[PDB]
Amino acid sequence: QDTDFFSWRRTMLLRFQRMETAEEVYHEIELQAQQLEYDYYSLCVRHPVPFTRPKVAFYTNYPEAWVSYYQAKNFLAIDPVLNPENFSQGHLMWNDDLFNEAQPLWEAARAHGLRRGVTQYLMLPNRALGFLSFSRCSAREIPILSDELQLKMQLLVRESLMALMRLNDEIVMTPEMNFSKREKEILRWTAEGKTSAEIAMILSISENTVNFHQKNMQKKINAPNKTQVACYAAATGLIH
Amino acid sequence: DFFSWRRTMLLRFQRMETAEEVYHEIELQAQQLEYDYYSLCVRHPVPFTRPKVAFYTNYPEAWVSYYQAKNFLAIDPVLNPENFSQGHLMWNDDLFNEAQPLWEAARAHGLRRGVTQYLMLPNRALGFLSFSRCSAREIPILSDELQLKMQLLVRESLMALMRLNDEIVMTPEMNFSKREKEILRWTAEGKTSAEIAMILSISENTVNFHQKNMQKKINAPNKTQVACYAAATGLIHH
Ligand SMILES: CCCC(=O)CC(=O)N[C@H]1CCOC1=O
Ligand SMILES: CCCC(=O)CC(=O)N[C@H]1CCOC1=O
Repeated sequence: QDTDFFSWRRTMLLRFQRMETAEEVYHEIELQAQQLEYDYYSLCVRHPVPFTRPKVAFYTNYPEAWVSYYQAKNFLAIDPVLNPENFSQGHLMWNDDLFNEAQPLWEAARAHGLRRGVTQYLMLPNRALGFLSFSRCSAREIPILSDELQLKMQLLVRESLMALMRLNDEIVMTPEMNFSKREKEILRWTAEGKTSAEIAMILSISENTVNFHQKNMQKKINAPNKTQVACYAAATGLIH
Repeated sequence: DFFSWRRTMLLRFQRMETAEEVYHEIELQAQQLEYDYYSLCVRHPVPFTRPKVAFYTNYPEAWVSYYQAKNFLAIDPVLNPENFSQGHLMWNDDLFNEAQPLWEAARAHGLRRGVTQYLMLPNRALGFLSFSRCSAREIPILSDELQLKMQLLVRESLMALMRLNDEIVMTPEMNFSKREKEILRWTAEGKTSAEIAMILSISENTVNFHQKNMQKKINAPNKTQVACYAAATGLIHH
């Protein structure tokens, strides 16, 4: 069983690498969640921007009654399952003590039929945090162990979100920034604190064009000034 | 039986209290895998034009000195994520086609075979673990188990080094107050000092004092560099 995991990995990588539809990824998440005796799955992504109220997108086969309930009560703001501080090796076991500061969410979950669950998370190249949760409606498997699950989940989180990025799904995709290589170079220098006057000296071009590219750079994102553009670029790693 | 290796390593690294213990454990694990030398390198996300790079290795002092003198960090393919797949890289001749001088100097100093694993850290820093041997003896391992074994080693060692605030992995220190970071978040949204003053209901003078004080402890020209560095390291959305 040490070997059939390694091959499982290789099929999985190949499956996910060559998937051409978003609905195929979620399909595979669902297939695997079932093979592992979980009824419900949930794939959640926290974006790095906007800095003040960053967007959160999700996809789940949860009972819609609970989804509607979950949103209505604003449970996202207090769900420990979406807090990386609570994880270990990117893994998290649901238990009663975990919901010590969010009692309303936990019993409400019990009431809707979510008794046991597990969550895996990782960070993506666009700096967005992705969270995959599994849940079942039978009391079971409290002490998991279960190292193969963690590893199975480790992979299922990564490649699905990796597949979804290749497919430009907005659940995972950050704001589009197709900049000329020259335009991006000026940004690296803007983030270093250089004035258009100062940037002009080093790159040997007119200050008229520096100011021109900046506004053109701001066009394709529609930001007020050079500061927001640099920060969005830096927050996503486009500039490094 | 591997899962037991996984679990022991996790226990080891979680209970480490010292940096030399992290580097010692790396040294052992590299040697159990029939590798002589290890090298742990970290490229920080900032500054944007000349990003900071620190490393720690048990390479021969002679080779390390030569490597630095010829400025090989600037052209090392082993430190270029584009050459990786699933975060893994086996060293081969074609890899150094655009850095033959490095490869030739490396062979001359006794580095015959090697392999590298990398990941991104929570501060967006890129960590690189390399193993290398002077033997080949071209060797026997299921590459899949190696990749997985190395994946754990890169991760847990650097996370351990972060708990210990080791200088190799800790970014330039930026201890900002919760108030200071609120102002940064708003600066990053493109807000002027006046608008931040209204939103937080404090004087533009205190906005500016906080603004100048953050620039003091970072040695920054203006508020733009401070905001971008903060965004680039995740100080704002940790
Ligand atoms: C839309 C669901 C939000 C999540 O993706 C996180 C999650 O699944 N949390 C669990 C915890 C208990 O109830 C949940 O929904
Ligand atoms: C300590 C030297 C810089 C590195 O950490 C990267 C590295 O391991 N480079 C290998 C590859 C060939 O030359 C080396 O020493």
